[PDB]
Amino acid sequence: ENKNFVISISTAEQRRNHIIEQFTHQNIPFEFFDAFTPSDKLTDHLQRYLPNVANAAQLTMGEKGCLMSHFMLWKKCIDENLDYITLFEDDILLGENANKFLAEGDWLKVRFNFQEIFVLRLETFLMPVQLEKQTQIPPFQQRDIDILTSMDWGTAGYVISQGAAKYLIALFEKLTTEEIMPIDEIMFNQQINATDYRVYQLNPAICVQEL
Amino acid sequence: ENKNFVISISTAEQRRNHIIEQFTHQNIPFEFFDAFTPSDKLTDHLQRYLPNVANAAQLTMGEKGCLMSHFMLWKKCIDENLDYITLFEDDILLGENANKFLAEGDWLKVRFNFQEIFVLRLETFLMPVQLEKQTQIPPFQQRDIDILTSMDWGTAGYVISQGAAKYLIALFEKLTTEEIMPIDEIMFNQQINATDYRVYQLNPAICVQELVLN
Ligand SMILES: O=c1ccn([C@@H]2O[C@H](COP(=O)(O)OP(=O)(O)O)[C@@H](O)[C@H]2O)c(=O)[nH]1
Ligand SMILES: O=c1ccn([C@@H]2O[C@H](COP(=O)(O)OP(=O)(O)O)[C@@H](O)[C@H]2O)c(=O)[nH]1
Ligand SMILES: [Mg+2]
Ligand SMILES: [Mg+2]
Ligand SMILES: [Mg+2]
Ligand SMILES: [Mg+2]
Ligand SMILES: [Mg+2]
Repeated sequence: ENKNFVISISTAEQRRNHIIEQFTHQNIPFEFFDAFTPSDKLTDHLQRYLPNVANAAQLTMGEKGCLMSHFMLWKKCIDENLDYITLFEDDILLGENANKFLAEGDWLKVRFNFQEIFVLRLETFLMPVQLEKQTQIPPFQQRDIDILTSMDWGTAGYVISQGAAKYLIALFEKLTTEEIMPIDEIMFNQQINATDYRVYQLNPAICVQEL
Repeated sequence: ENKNFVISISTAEQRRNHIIEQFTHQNIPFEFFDAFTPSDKLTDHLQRYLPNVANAAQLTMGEKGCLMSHFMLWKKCIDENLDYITLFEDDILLGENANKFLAEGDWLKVRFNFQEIFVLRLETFLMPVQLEKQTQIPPFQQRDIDILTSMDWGTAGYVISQGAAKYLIALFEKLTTEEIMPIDEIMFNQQINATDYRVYQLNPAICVQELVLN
């Protein structure tokens, strides 16, 4: 019974082929989840489920789409009473023995009760902030002078327990328009010690974003 | 004239020895700046210079001390009309060729107009994360299950232009108690789409905090 969902724009043929290839070559079942893109459907979903986010001028509609995709998958976890769901974004590369973690679930069931509130990150945890190149100020001693353009965190591969799905849906629902930030920044900022929400990290990681 | 200042609690002997060792071994001049700590002095400085921060329950007094230390160094930059000042925290480790960047400033003077508003980060630029080991949930397939938390991003090594010192002093002075946030968030994250204020990052970095290397 399938736990792995890959968020992917329906027309992203090159990414989907790479995902198919990777999952089939390790014999890991999965389904694509058709990512929300700028569209009437996304507009409607924002208005109905996250009215606060629809108003947030600080995010691109694409960022709102990615957020909505994660959020609806969490909702699926609740609605279908799944113990956990494993979410990916469609540019991950699976590491070597990933099938021991993703084709089989007993290792998780033996370790956690799924009403516990946790995420288990499967992707790398050493991630650079997003830097832009610039051409006007020359490098010095073979070091570039780049411009910081955002704090970037991975939401490309993680297990979320039913408990954590409930917690995150409630959290995202309660955020005001002013508090909205990209999903990765919201989730990054939730990773603190004074809460019931616990974030575990697989170390070393078993997948990584392509670029 | 010295541009490098290392923020350090006056009694922090082990850190100061490590800083002395590192800077002297690469022949980089610097001065210690006595960090503000929870104390009468910090309380008084908060009340006089940053009254809205004294009330801010979202920062610990220690964090307010670190903030006050940076802030008074920016004020020094303004009072002394320095083109730039280069600030470190007392846990940095200098990279290999750090002296090419820190012992002299000509490479900066030929590159930037210091009336422009910018900070140039010198330290590593990974998302600020820490892993706690735990033994109660067993590893699987030779992979540990660690506990992951976020921490503040580094303010442990950066060059700040006079323009940016003026801008940040003005900004911090105007923030209400509710708007106060960690220094890193105010300096870096919140200014990403500011009209004049730029944050540059030296890539690859030339220094790293003792804790981030680990
Ligand atoms: O309009 C969009 C654009 C992207 N995505 C999803 O966002 C994820 C991350 O996309 P990408 O790697 O392009 O973004 P980045 O990692 O650059 O933030 C992918 O799963 C996409 O399918 C989405 O739901 N809606
Ligand atoms: O009350 C204090 C405690 C610390 N610091 C300074 O804050 C900087 C960073 O301290 P640390 O590396 O302990 O913390 P982090 O990098 O986690 O913010 C150092 O220069 C300390 O001297 C300070 O100004 N006041
Ligand atoms: Mg990506
Ligand atoms: Mg992302
Ligand atoms: Mg933070
Ligand atoms: Mg700090
Ligand atoms: Mg530090």
